[PDB]
Amino acid sequence: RLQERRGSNVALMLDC
Amino acid sequence: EMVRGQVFDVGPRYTNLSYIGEGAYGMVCSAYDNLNKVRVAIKKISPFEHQTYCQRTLREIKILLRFRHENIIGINDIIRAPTIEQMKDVYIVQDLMETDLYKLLKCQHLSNDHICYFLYQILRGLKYIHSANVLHRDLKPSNLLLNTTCDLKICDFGLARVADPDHDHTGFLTEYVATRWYRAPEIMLNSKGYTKSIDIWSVGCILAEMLSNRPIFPGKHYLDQLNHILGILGSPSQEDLNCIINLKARNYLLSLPHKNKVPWNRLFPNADSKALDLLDKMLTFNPHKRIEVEQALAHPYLEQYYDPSDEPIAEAPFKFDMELDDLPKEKLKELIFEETARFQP
Repeated sequence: RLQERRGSNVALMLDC
Repeated sequence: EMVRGQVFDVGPRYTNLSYIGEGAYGMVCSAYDNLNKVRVAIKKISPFEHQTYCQRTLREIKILLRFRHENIIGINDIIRAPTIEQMKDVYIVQDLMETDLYKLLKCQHLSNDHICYFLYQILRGLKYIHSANVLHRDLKPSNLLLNTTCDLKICDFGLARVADPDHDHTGFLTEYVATRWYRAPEIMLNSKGYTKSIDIWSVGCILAEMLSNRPIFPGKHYLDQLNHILGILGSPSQEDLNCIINLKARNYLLSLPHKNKVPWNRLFPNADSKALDLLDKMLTFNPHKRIEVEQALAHPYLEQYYDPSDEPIAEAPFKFDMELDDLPKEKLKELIFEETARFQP
């Protein structure tokens, strides 16, 4: 995931 | 092979046909790719009787086939009949995406972390599009597809044009679009001569919308649209009026009542200050002062994601746009036949 790659750990979730 | 109404014969390779949410080209279904063994998205097209449906179908295909980027939807396959004569429909197969920013903005309050990461991906993809010398021209929430892990992809290049100096026609405003809420002010003021900056304006509108879950400039027509814009930005300065070359448009602006700028922090009191500073640079009335995609990515608001060592650009920029207006549909159906050839046995 591009996000992991950037070192971001924040679990970004979607509700819909 | 059974979606509300007609033949959705995506052959033997694709089965388990479910019905999905509308795009712009027609009926869209989800399906199982018995070859790659994964669920995909499939769009049925039938534009051969209409010059403009053909133009858009050809543009979308010529461009998407030549783009390859993590934040840009790709074309996995194209299903069409054996001979130019039997070809009436066209099925475009792409990666299945869970939802889009339009749906998400209707149901979820986006944390600043979500906003930051969505905006970064939109710009990373845009950087590639613009590096190819292409203008998307119709960025909006429904054109921003997302998976369950927040990976974002820009789609629908039917209205995109190569920024070809040697030619650019009038009539873009008159095109049918589902919404004009994301169109830059120059599109309503000058008849052409639009630059890459119209895409940065659209992104600014999308960022604003992520900050409050409401469109920032929801006009009910061109005149109303410009009024919403001027109601927040304020009347253009004499300096800004210089970017409007059209006589009637310039006279129209000088006939409008003076309006003060509404501070961004008044419209968005709970937003991150850096996001607002960036929003301000993207929603700049004068196209030439508007921030560029590369400067946008370098903005402090996106510091945790900026990484020019991992932000691909097109190796080869398109230098010429295609004469598709002076071309009868028969020659378009034709070209569409050639471009989809690479997927036939």
